[PDB]
Amino acid sequence: ARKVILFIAMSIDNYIADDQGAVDWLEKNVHGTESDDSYEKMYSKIDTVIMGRTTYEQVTQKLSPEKYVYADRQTYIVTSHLGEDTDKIKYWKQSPVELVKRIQKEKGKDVWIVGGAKIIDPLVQANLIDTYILTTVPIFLGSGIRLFDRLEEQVPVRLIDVYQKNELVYSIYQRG
Amino acid sequence: ARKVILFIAMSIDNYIADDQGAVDWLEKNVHGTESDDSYEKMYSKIDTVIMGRTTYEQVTQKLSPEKYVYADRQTYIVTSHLGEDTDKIKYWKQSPVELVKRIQKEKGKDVWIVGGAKIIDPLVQANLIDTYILTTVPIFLGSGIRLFDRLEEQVPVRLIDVYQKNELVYSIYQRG
Repeated sequence: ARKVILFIAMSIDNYIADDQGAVDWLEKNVHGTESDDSYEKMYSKIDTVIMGRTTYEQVTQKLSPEKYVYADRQTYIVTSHLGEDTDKIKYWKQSPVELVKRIQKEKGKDVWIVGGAKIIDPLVQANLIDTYILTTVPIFLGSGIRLFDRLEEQVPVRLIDVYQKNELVYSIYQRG
Repeated sequence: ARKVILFIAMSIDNYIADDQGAVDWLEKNVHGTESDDSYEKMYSKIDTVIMGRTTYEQVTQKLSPEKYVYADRQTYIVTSHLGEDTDKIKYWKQSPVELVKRIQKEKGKDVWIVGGAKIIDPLVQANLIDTYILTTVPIFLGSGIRLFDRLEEQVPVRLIDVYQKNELVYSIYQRG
């Protein structure tokens, strides 16, 4: 099966960025220099990334230093904006839930839901995430963009594992 | 020094109770029967509990089956209600921050901040919590009473430890 994965960092108070969409205060609050392999491990298992228009713009600008960081995967951009599709990038004007259900009926590997909250929240509400890798950073941010603001459904999950690297808590949950 | 401790359970989405103030869906989502000693350990170190009027009423009714569960400690009830003080219970009409600063200048042991969010949030904003024992339950609640809703200050903390019992994540942070 094509597993749907959420791998994201957030503050103790469940903010993923500040007011501006900046992540620098989350990055500032890592304590230590030890390696973690969650990202490389997850990334090796996916063939597809799904994200909204703002996250796409942020990643292409701020994260990609020499070319688009996820050029080596299939990208869906879930947006009402009418962009130009390519062999590697597809603009999706329907709901994220409809995208994920269609993908799951297709041949392939795993799928990473990158962000933002408008993409992620409906997929959790729909119980369509298979694996949650949630990284808590040792900071109360006090304001900003909150993830899981108000899902309006109970979604029970199961704890697979938990550990700490550089004072970050890595919590790994699975769909019940 | 008199350390100020927060020991509370919440969902992945940072809810501490439902809409009604009920905690039964958090309790329902524990998976396993192994013992944990965090509560007894913390409780042994305190001489004082501080809580708001609703939490006091809930604990005296729902948690105390044969007499007030925290009768063996000094209780502060932070409320504008004019209750009747006793040798073991004191009604505090000023801010929770003023209470904690005064207590800290006095002789004694540690202090537990029980709840609710109106008591806890200002104390975190003020950086007055020394130890955080935060227990995440494997559930998105989707609505209810949220803790750390909007502290409006950055509060960096340090991860002391993290572990799992019965699929609950116990994260222990210390004041920076």
